[PDB]
Amino acid sequence: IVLTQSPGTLSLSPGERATLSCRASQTVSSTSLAWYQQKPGQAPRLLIYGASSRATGIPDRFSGSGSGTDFTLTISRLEPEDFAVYYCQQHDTSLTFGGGTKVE
Amino acid sequence: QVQLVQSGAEVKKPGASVKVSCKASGYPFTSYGISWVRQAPGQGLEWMGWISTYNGNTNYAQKFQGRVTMTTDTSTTTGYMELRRLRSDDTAVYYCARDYTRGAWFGESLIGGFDNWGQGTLVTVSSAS
Amino acid sequence: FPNITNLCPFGEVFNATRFASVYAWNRKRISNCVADYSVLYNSASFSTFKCYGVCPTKLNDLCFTNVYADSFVIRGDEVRQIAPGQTGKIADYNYKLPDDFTGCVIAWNSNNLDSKVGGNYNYRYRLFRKSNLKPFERDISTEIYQAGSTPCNGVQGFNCYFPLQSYGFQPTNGVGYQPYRVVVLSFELLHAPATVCGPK
Ligand SMILES: *[C@@H]1O[C@H](CO[C@@H]2O[C@@H](C)[C@@H](O)[C@@H](O)[C@@H]2O)[C@@H](O[C@@H]2O[C@H](CO)[C@@H](O[C@@H]3O[C@H](CO[C@H]4O[C@H](CO)[C@@H](O)[C@H](O)[C@@H]4O)[C@@H](O)[C@H](O[C@H]4O[C@H](CO)[C@@H](O)[C@H](O)[C@@H]4O)[C@@H]3O)[C@H](O)[C@H]2NC(C)=O)[C@H](O)[C@H]1NC(C)=O
Ligand SMILES: *[C@@H]1O[C@H](CO)[C@@H](O)[C@H](O)[C@H]1NC(C)=O
Repeated sequence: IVLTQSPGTLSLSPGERATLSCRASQTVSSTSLAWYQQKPGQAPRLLIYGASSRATGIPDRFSGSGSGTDFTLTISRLEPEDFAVYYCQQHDTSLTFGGGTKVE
Repeated sequence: QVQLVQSGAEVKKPGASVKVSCKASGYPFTSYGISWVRQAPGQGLEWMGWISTYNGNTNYAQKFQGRVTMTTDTSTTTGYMELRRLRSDDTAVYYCARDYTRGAWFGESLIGGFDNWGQGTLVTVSSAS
Repeated sequence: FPNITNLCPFGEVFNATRFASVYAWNRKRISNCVADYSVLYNSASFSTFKCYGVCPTKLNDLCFTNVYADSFVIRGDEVRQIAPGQTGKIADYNYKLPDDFTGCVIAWNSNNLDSKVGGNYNYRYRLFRKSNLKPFERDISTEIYQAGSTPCNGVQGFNCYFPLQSYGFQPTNGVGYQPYRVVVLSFELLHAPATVCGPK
């Protein structure tokens, strides 16, 4: 299940709402997809698991949902610390990551 | 607090092998599997494989089958990943992460993700001195 | 209490991505571990949590020889059939519990996991059977059921039915028709050394 993400780079000001897309070449179970955040110089951290469930320690401004072949990560407002590269993952078939989206 | 730490950076010749350690604490070691993810400079994340800390069962990404061997020491709660026949394009940071995508005991898929990541071990492969 | 360091794999039983159909329920054996139940009976995520022969708040200091986790998916209205002494299409043809059942039945709503708009027909149950099941008996035969007086010979038709039916699970169904994930923890103590003990 090849995952792709769009846009490659998402240009938004602080305080704006960010929408990050992830698409699958095949249907992905709604419970087998996750989102990660990687800040410059740091290891990735888990933000969302099970498509919509927020991971422990993650701010409530981070949310998401999806089904079928179309999943979305939503950031209700961009904070100074929310400018990072996000990745989508699925483990319905093997385990793969998407290309990654940079928020700038 | 759950913490994962790893070895320092290494420099290897082409054809050589690297064994990257992963020390973990702050949780029941044998309740969670361990995954490894590689990230070459400027690139995205690539899954290498998964190991059960309970029964030793492994699941490797096809690209790394025949090259990567994973082991676990449950007495020192430390994971290891050995990558053989290093190539010049294997230069990357190797991340160790706690796994909750596959059960450690029964091997079935779970609702979760790689919750806790390590610092990342940088491995450079070059013929240069 | 034997010196056991491994913890019981309840997580990977309750947090599994896929559950079995009720006609073909999946049994996982739990042994040689420390069973912490404080994460189950204190969990608000469960809609049903009933125990028979034991109090769930005094289950965290007892030692058992084995614990078996039987997992499957049924619709809301049929959750009441997962109990000792009960009868019905599920109790009689899919999953029967003994009158002296000891253990806990745990269930929760999974409408947002096991349903889709087009209808999730992956889950099935047995509708037709010649006789009732024995306690903890599993029957996954797909042979044609003869309702009438004539032989079917594997062919469907008048008074010849395929024994398994699908659940029409949809996100817009009323609660009684929404999918529930059920895990039954069957406890036993034999004249033997215990292998599953509480956290003490
Ligand atoms: C099935 O998975 C559930 C989700 O697990 C999470 O996601 C997976 C993918 C992994 O990343 C995993 O590591 C994640 O935790 C899992 O739910 C988890 O269950 C544990 C055990 O009960 C919870 O730990 C305790 O939570 C309570 C309640 O926390 C409140 O605040 C959080 C804020 O993050 C909310 O999200 C909660 O809903 C609550 O409102 C804490 O009070 C408690 O702390 C106290 O006890 C500990 C000792 O255990 C002490 O050290 C502390 O000092 C306190 O005295 C724990 O933190 C965990 O929070 C919960 N996850 C989430 C997100 O709530 C579920 O248990 C799994 N099912 C089975 C059978 O395992
Ligand atoms: C306690 O640990 C020892 C090993 O040091 C083991 O031989 C013994 O069987 C354990 N006790 C029980 C009841 O299992």
